[PDB]
Amino acid sequence: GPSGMILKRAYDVTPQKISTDKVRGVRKRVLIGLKDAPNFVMRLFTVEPGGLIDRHSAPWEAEIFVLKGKLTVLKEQGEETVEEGFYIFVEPNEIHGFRNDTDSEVEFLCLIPKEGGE
Amino acid sequence: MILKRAYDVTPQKISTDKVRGVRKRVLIGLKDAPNFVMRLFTVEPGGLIDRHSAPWEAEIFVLKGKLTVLKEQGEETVEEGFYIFVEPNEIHGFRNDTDSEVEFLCLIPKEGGE
Ligand SMILES: [Cu+2]
Ligand SMILES: [Cu+2]
Repeated sequence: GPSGMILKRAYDVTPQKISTDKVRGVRKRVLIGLKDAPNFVMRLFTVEPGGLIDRHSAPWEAEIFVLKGKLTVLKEQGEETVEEGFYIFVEPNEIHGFRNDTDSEVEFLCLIPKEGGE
Repeated sequence: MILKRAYDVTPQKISTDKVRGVRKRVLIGLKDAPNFVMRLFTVEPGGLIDRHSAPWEAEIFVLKGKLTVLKEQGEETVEEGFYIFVEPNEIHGFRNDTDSEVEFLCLIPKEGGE
C-alpha cells in the first residue's frame, strides 16, 4: 500500500449519529477506517447521557480503551462499571453492550478487525 | 470478557541501544488476541524510541502529554487527543522533550508480536 504517516486530532472528525435498532444516544468518529486500514479499524465512540448500545454479539472481537467518563458495561450476566483508563477485550461471539448512566459524555476507542467494517 | 484498569498491568522497562526511558504495558496480548494487540507506552522525560521501521502498520492514540514523532526526515510534535496511523514500512520513532510522562496507546497486527 501507500507510504507515510497520518497524524490528526481525533476531534477534527465530526461525530456522526449512530441510530439502529440496538443503539441510541451514540455518535462515532472513524479515525482509521477501511480506506486506510490494512488489518483493523480505529473508531472513537461518544455515548451521550442515557445513551445505550444494547446487548448483542458479533462474530469478531473488539478491543476497547475508555478515554473519558464512567461507562456501564452490559455482560451476559449482569453489568460492571469501568472508567477512563480501563481497557476491555470482547471475545468473538461474547454478549456485550454499554450504557451511560451519568449526566456527561463517555468516550471510548473501539477497534475491530476490518472484516467487521468501520 | 476482560475489563481492567490499564495502570494495573505491570509495565516493562525498556533500556537498549535503540529504546531508553520507556515502559510498555501489554494490555491485550498474544494469548488473547485473534488478530491485533493493544499496548500502552509511557515515555519518561527525555525518553526515546529511535527511528525504525516494521513490515506491519501501527495505530496509535496519544493519551497524555506532548509526543514528538520522528519521521524519515524531521519530526512533528502532537499531543493528547491525536491519533497516528503509521503505514507499513514507514520510518518512525518517538521522543519526549517535556518534563512530564507521555503516554500513548499502540496497536499492531499480532505478527508484530506483543
Ligand atoms: Cu458490539
Ligand atoms: Cu515501531
